[PDB]
Amino acid sequence: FVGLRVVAKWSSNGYFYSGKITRDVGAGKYKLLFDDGYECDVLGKDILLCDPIPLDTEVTALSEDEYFSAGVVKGHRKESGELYYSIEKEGQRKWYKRMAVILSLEQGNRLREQYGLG
Amino acid sequence: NSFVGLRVVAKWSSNGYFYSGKITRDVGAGKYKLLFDDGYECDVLGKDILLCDPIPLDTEVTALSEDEYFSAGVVKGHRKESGELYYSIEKEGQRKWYKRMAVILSLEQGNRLREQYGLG
Ligand SMILES: CN1CCN(c2ccnc(C(=O)N3CCC[C@H](C(=O)Nc4cccc(-c5ccc6c(c5)C(=O)NC6)c4)C3)c2)CC1
Ligand SMILES: CN1CCN(c2ccnc(C(=O)N3CCC[C@H](C(=O)Nc4cccc(-c5ccc6c(c5)C(=O)NC6)c4)C3)c2)CC1
Repeated sequence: FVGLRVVAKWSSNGYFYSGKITRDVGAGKYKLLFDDGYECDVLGKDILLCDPIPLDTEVTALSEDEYFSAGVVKGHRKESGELYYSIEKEGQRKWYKRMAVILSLEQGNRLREQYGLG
Repeated sequence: NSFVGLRVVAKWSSNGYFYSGKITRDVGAGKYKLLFDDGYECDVLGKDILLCDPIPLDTEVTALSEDEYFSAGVVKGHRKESGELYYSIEKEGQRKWYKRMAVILSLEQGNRLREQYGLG
């Protein structure tokens, strides 16, 4: 799974963030380089093998002035080599960059069976 | 004397971080109802509430920038401008200004103020 882009749990807070597996560190763990530059060891069970976050996934969308809310991925777009998510909330859609989309513990848990490593 | 109506820095249970808000109710036995400056509300134990507004000078804090970037820094100034509070935060010998909604405390940072500023 080394070099693959994933969505993984940051241990200290239960949230799942996009990043890449850089190394297999053994004991069921892998080194992760997160898209924000942070690094840590994550257990295979806490790594979802999906890039991009799939359509119809319930996510946490991050706005300006630290505001965040739940919504559903209804689109993917590529623009100048960057990924954007079209997130639906109360029948309307807004575009969010890859760095503005995360999963809560419960939202991530929902993808474990189909996308988890373990 | 009651702490109800006072502006504080309180722990949000789900992540260990401390945020500015106001105590709205004494819900008995050392717990209080909190209205946070972002509009969120919950019950917080007195021991997890810091009685300080503004966050004092020389406090180690977590400063929030744009595009979700955050870092540790030390409060070296307080400024009132157009009726609003700003914190001058020092990081590796340089200072930047942050609004009240861009300054929080981690679990360890808030724990350090419990003995001097905590309620319970
Ligand atoms: C008093 N109030 C206090 C606040 N409060 C919370 C209630 C529940 N949860 C929280 C919380 O705590 N969070 C949710 C909002 C986003 C927070 C985050 O996670 N910030 C961040 C900060 C820095 C970076 C990246 C980031 C992004 C996207 C990506 C990456 C990296 C990355 O590596 N790949 C993709 C995100 C977490 C607050 C309500 C009550
Ligand atoms: C892969 N990466 C993923 C990200 N990652 C983390 C490592 C440690 N911690 C976090 C984290 O999770 N947080 C830190 C950054 C701010 C996050 C927050 O707390 N966001 C927020 C969201 C919404 C509102 C208010 C807010 C503000 C100020 C105030 C109030 C309300 C308020 O009520 N009074 C004052 C803040 C929490 C990420 C590093 C590794």
